Amino acid sequence: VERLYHDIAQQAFKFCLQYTRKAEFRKLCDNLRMHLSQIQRHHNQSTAINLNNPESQSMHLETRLVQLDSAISMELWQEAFKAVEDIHGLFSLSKKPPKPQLMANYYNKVSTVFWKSGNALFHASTLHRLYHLSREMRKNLTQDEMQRMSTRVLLATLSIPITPERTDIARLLDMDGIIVEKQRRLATLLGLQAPPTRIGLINDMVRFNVLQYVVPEVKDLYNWLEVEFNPLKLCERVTKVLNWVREQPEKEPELQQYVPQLQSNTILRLLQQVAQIYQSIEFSRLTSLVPFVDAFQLERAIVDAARHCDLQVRIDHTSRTLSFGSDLNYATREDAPIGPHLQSMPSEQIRNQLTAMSSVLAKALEVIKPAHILQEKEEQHQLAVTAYLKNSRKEHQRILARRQTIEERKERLESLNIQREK
Amino acid sequence: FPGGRVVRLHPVILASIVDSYERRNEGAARVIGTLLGTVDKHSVEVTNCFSVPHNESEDEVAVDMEFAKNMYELHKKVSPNELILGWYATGHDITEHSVLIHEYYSREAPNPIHLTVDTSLQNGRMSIKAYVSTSMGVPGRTMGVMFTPLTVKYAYYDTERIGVDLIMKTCFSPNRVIGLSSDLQQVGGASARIQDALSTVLQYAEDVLSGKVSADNTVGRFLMSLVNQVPKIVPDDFETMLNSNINDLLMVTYLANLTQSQIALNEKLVNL
Amino acid sequence: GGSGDSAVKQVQIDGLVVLKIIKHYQEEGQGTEVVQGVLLGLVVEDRLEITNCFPFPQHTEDDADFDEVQYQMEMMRSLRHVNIDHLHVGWYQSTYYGSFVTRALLDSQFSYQHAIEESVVLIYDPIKTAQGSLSLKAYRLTPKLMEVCKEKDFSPEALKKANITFEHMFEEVPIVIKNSHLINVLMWELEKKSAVADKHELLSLASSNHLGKNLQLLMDRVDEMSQDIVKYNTYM
Amino acid sequence: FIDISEEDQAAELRAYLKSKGAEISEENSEGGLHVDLAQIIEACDVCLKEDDKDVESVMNSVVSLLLILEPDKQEALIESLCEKLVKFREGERPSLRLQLLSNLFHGMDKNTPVRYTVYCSLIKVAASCGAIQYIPTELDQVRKWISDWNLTTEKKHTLLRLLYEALVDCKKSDAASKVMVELLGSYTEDNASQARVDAHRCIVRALKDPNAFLFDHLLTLKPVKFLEGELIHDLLTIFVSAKLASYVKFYQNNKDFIDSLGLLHEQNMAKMRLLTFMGMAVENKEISFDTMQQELQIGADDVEAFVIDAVRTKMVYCKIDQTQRKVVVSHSTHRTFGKQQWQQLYDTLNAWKQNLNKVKNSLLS
Repeated sequence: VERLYHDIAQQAFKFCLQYTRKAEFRKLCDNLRMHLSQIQRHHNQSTAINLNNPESQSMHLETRLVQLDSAISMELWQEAFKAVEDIHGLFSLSKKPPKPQLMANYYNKVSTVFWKSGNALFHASTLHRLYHLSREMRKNLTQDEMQRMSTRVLLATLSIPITPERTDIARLLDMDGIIVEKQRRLATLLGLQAPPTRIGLINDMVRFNVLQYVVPEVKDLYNWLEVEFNPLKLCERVTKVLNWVREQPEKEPELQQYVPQLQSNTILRLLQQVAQIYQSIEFSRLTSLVPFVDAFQLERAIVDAARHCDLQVRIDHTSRTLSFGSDLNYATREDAPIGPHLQSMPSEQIRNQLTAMSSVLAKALEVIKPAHILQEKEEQHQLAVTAYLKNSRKEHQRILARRQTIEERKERLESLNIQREK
Repeated sequence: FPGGRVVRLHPVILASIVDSYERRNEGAARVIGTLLGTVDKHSVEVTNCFSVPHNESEDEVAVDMEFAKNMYELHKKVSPNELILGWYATGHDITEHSVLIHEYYSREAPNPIHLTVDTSLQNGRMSIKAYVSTSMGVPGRTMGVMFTPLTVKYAYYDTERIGVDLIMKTCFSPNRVIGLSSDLQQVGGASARIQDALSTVLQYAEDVLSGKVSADNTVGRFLMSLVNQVPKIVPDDFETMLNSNINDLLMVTYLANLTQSQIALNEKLVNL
Repeated sequence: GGSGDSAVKQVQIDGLVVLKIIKHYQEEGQGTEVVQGVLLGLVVEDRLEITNCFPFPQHTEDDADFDEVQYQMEMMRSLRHVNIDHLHVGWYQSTYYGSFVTRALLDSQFSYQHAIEESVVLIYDPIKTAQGSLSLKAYRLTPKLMEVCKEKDFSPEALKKANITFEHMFEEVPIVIKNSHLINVLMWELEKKSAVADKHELLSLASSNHLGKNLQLLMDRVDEMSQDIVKYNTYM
Repeated sequence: FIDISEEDQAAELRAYLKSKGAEISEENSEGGLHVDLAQIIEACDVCLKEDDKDVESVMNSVVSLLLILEPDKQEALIESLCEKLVKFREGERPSLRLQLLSNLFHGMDKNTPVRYTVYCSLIKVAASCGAIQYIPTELDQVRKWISDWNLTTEKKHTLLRLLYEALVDCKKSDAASKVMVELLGSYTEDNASQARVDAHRCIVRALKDPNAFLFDHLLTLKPVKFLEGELIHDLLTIFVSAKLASYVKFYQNNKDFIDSLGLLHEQNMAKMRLLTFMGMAVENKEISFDTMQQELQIGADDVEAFVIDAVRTKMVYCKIDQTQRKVVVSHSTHRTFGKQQWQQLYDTLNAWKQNLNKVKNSLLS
């Protein structure tokens, strides 16, 4: 027994924070080694582990808070990773108990500390996880506060709308990871088994009563982004709920750093659509369609998206005019190659086996749905189908004798054959 | 509204029912099994099934539910989706044995899903007649049998009903696996030919006396849509782009034979 | 006599088998090759007839790990009790990337074929190969290698069994051309589910339309083949 | 309650459950049975005596649902018990009493006494919930057999009228109405006068909803060709304004009725979808920047936004070149004989696409 250990750890952490930081590596290492000796030691009149969550939970939370802040303080990161790994290991070897408090605490803390480093994707996922935890803790914690729910929904949204695609340059270069199973591991950590998804995520955590509690600063901002049409009004429409949320201090400043990327993500959504709405557009018209800070900025962010093959545009061009093009050369460069971020409205394009399999089935349907020639033929096909069951029931009565004699003997004979094989 | 109202089987279910009937399981006229799958609150998703050693004798029924534990344990590892749902059997409709295989299934104790697969020749006999008891109050005798109207469908997966369509047109006549795409090609223009038959009849309706309401703005709207799909709109820029796409596709299909040739040549010098 | 070499006939894979294959279609083993079941059949006229399969699952979390054979033993008794017997005359891995007979699949086959010489090894290839040709690839192992049995070691019996020069472009049997005689019931369903309940027929048939139009099918084939084949070429 | 598999004695088994019900039901159980093992007497009892005020007597109702039909009249006794369901006005458990005996099971259908009764019930008894489920199988069974008895099609018209009134969803009401109006002029209530009154309400729905676009659906099949427009219905007064391209037409043609309610906003919406179409599709694909703008008599970037409205209608739909090809294919608005002649073209057009190309395809493979 004898805690004091917690106090010692706290002191060490404080020292590391203040004075040299290298000490963290040493201290952390020692701690891990000690935890391994016991967890994988068990051989002495030491602590009789079993159902003593007191000391357990204690040390746990302790190291946690210490590790978390520690790393997210001196700009450390590997230390934080080690801490998380250790906590996961503890949960694995400490999953015999239901679950006490602190859980929610740690969850929220981690999600927060994450936010930036990793994409707001996994971060938003952890945020939704903490939100779900607030539900259980609520039924058990009981928190009578609307503001809380509002903040929660806000954090959720942001962490969600932020990035619609990742730029895998390193991968596109080398082949190739050695960089995916690690993501799977991160997912596991967060509690997930696979990789989160997108505003998909939002559908997810809004199957709940989420269209409601949501505070209506913002209620009628996604009623543009996800719900409302219409490319040539969208950047206009969203300007006001933008100006609303971008006042930061009572709405969690957490949110309003997630907002500029999510603004660009809404632009990115708009930019993908208009390749199907238009076949060309003058750049001077194109400027007026889109309320934004500057054209000189935005064109480069379109040419960026275009260069990263999310759309095909001839935005750079002598006249300074843009051509989306009907097909030209049809490729998935236009389409965004492995994931939309917007409502399905593709125009018609011609790809291999389009006109083939269209002419097979699109003409077939016309002869199926109206027809005075089909149903008679099929009613006589019906009659040839009746005839075959009629022939069948006679054969079935013989197969009732014959295949009975096959079945029973096939258990003996074919076994006796594979007996002689072995 | 109350619960179950329809069932959605799959042709794997009827495969597993026609399996155990024809293998034999002493299936003179009756074979029973326990159906597996899941439900969504007014619909049933029956997704695969497998029989239990049954013996429906005229006043004695044998449901060894212990085997449907084993098979359920096994089939749980097979795919996690499945749940012990009820029982399936072959024809004929409601008997005293409905009352008995009720009781054996009431030891599992959710609501039952009684499937009866009548195997009679006639087209006036439905293939499989889904049932579920109402009243079903049960503190009475064994179990009241007054079954609710349910009807059946297919639905679990696409490529497995592409798999059933592959067996449908093998039932028609094989339809072996070599010429699939070419069979989809030569029934392609056949659709356009039987279309040429029907569009004649729809034109000819007006030609004789009067008619063609039938294609005034019904098929007239179908066909405008059809020509807005296949082919596309008609400049000649289209035709050259279409040609340039074939010249690319052909150059790629060519390069696939160039690679077959060099798959050969390196394989050959090593063998020398 | 189309019958195979020296212990076996051809194969016939009854439709109710292939229904049960496309139930564990291409998941539970997508990016990992998982043996998705054993082919249980019987010797019929000029062929085997695989009349039933039962699937073999494994610990498929994202890697495959072999499990207790408590599954297979209990499930092959489960077949035996209502139906025939344990009559495993082959197996099917669908599984991963249009039909390919890996060195591991040749080795697992070699253990299987030498043990029971009434065998084929199926490779059930659905829409993944762009469907496409040879959806059911059968292939049994040369009885020459079952006579110069184990093992092809790096220097001795690599050279010596290369000099014997047993086949490696070896023949693959046809699988269907005939009435299986369990056409019967599924024939009766065709008239029902065409015309007056052609929902699920037309649903399956109009799958074709979207096999053409959208994202990069032949493109992705030729892409994966740009990588798969250049890997193998460089290696040799 | 006790199970149905308890011995029958159909009267006495169904009446032993009355003894578990009300005391009024019990003295007419004893009195019902001791007089005779009895028909109408015993059979009307649960159906008219209180099922008190709580409807867990669905169980004994179910026992009544199969045992009244066959020992006596089905057609009269099915209509009994159904008064009760609409009286209490708790509908979910009465929906089980309708579900168990829906049709095609437990005796005979009878060809629409039961299909009238049990569907007349489930519109009123349940909300929209139960009412939805019967509409496919009903309209299927209407096609499998239409009532040669006139009055029962007037009843199935009444049930479609209850359907479109119990619906407060406009497009399902339009659907249920223009199925009822479809079956109206086809057969039964034609019988001119009965349909003439309905014709007014059709002109309300077709005008009020501009997604029943103008007159396109009415040109497709029968309704205009029976229900007169050059009568004081004024149905063809739509077909007037539908091609003639202005707010001026409707407003000068007024029923001061429909002008008020009404049609006011949709007069300009008419002008839009007709001039966009009859612009596009009779060019017959490509009109210019300024042509559309001076057709519609409005701005430039407004016609950009109206091209999106036409793309959300899917009257026009492709990639749109900016200063020419404002609107292109995906046709949906009437062009009556232009569509017919193009159909008349199509078999000759198709004749090569079906022979000539297949003579290369099937030859090649």
